[PDB]
Amino acid sequence: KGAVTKLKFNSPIISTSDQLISTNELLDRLKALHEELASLDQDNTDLTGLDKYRDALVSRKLLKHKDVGIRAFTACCLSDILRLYAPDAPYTDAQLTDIFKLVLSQFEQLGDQENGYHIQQTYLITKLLEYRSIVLLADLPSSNNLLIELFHIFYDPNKSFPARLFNVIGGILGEVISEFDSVPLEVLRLIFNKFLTYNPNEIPEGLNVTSDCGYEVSLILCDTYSNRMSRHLTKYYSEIIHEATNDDNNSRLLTVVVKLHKLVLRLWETVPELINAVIGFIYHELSSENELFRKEATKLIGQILTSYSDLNFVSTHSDTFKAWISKIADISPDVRVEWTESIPQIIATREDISKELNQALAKTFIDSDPRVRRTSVMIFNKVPVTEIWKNITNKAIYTSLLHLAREKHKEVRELCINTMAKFYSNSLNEIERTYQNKEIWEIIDTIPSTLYNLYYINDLNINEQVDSVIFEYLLPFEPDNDKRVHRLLTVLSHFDKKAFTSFFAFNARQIKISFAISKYIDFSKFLNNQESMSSSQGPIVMNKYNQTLQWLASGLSDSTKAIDALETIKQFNDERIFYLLNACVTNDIPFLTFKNCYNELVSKLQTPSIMPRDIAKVIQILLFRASPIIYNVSNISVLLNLSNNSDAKQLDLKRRILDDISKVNPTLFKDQIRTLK
Amino acid sequence: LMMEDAVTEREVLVTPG
Repeated sequence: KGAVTKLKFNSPIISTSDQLISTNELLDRLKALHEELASLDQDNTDLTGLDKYRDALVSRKLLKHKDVGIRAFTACCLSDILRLYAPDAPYTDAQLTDIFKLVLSQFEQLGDQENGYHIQQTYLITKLLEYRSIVLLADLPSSNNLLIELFHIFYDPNKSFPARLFNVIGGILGEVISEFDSVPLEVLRLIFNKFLTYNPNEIPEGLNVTSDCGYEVSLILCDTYSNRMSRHLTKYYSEIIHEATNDDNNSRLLTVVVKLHKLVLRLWETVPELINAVIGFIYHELSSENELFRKEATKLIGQILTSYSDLNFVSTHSDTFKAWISKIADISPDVRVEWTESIPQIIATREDISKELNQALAKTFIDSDPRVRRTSVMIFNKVPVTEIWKNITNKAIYTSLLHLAREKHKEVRELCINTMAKFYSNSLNEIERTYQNKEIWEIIDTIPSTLYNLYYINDLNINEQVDSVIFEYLLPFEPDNDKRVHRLLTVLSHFDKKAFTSFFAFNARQIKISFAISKYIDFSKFLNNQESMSSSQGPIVMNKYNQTLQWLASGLSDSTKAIDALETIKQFNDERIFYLLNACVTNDIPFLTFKNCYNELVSKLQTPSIMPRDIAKVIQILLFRASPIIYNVSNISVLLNLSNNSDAKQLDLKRRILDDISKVNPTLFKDQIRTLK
Repeated sequence: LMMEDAVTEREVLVTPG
């Protein structure tokens, strides 16, 4: 009651019919009153000689007064009233509501354009926080309605709050909510959806100085007030799920859970702590009755592991990560596939595990559904070869890969082959050997031997495929004379006898196919001009050409594309092509020029009964059996002894090779030693 | 099931005529 400081303002504030106050006198009076109350000290202040204005500033004539200045100074005064009288809480709840609806007005005007009193409204929000008089809002009968309104205001798109106040706002909403045990769902929608809607790094641009109020706010509420927001977050998930499950719209439920899941994933990237608040439901969802909710749940965790995060998932919630690697044994395949589809991105983005994976993929490469097996090998394609050698190590993975190459199922087998061959070449041009990694290398080295044992099954499509594959990746046509042979030996290094006999057999057919494409052009040139319409051999040469073109088509899967392609070439009867063709099969061609004859020949055939794209894919695989790639000017290189002594695993090949090249045809063999002589 | 090699080391990639 008696203090060292005291209130010095004593001018009337209420305008009556008796004594009236013009607007501008009132504005300056309230300006003074406001300015004075700010400087007071809550403790060493009179407080008694102040009830005069305590009662005055609540007259509905000032609250809902027109001039914005008056309302704004009326507020700033009332802000200090509470502050000073607190904790006694001078006003009744009804007044307090009428007051707190006015403060919601001033906040509303704070994001708008300047009314000339933005400062007065900046004072208001900041002080209501500092002296925490704000939380008086939560002991009212309408607090829920108010709480909603308060939120809708700052989370309103149509308002432009400056970036200075974001800290303050977050504080305001932060305190006021800590006072609630059960927060209305409408609010929580507002807060959380702001993670879904505003994604940063979405548009690439100059500065991204854009920024957003509501976003930065929900960060503040979930980081700082994690402890109290985490209680509420759990209510959101359950309520939302509860709302959509019981929705008449039966198919809503899936759509919202797929949305809830996306909400979670943003949070792990920003405030991973909060995941705890719902990591439960996910665990129960993985074991849900409904395979779709299990599928979606799987997908989710799958994404999580790939995400940058200050925290680490498997550590924090190992409870569930073990349930996740438990889904490689689910009943529903649609679930098993969704698991495997995510692996390639995980491995690329983390090395955390290589144990639960190397335990799991060994079960995935041998599942009963062929869909997953395709998803597994697609790893060896999708993720780079380096990462593979690093992360996956388990023996059983590399064995089961090569094993599917002899599988009945087609779509697997094909992808399997093209995969395990494009792997082998990368696995030599990149990864080097050591005292330890040479452990699994024995398997990577026996790939080319595997591929050759496929000829023995005697299919056309496969024999066409292995043909197309080997010359693509294993034995390329590039880039030099020497490194072809260097790698060619390393290919033959780990061969069994079948691999050799078939390796030698394929090459023994190269000379018998050459004698057939050569005597094809010599028989296909018979329609160049009128030799024998029915003269010299007309009735017997047309039936030796026509019955010889089948001999080369009998080994092609679609022979009804093979005898089709080369009679439209007698229809073209274009000599340029005949020369490039004849030049590839004629044996003993410098390996370099063969490449040039061969490359122009395939590019020329693209875009002139049915499509010539077919003729390009038929000739290409047929040429692989006709022309000399391996038996050529490489002999000169295997001739030059790379090594004087040592490399008994290289010279027994040099023999093995040269030992055969002289036998299949010494038309080419015995001549290079007369030049060397 | 897995497929079986169905030729001999003698007649592999053979072509008559």
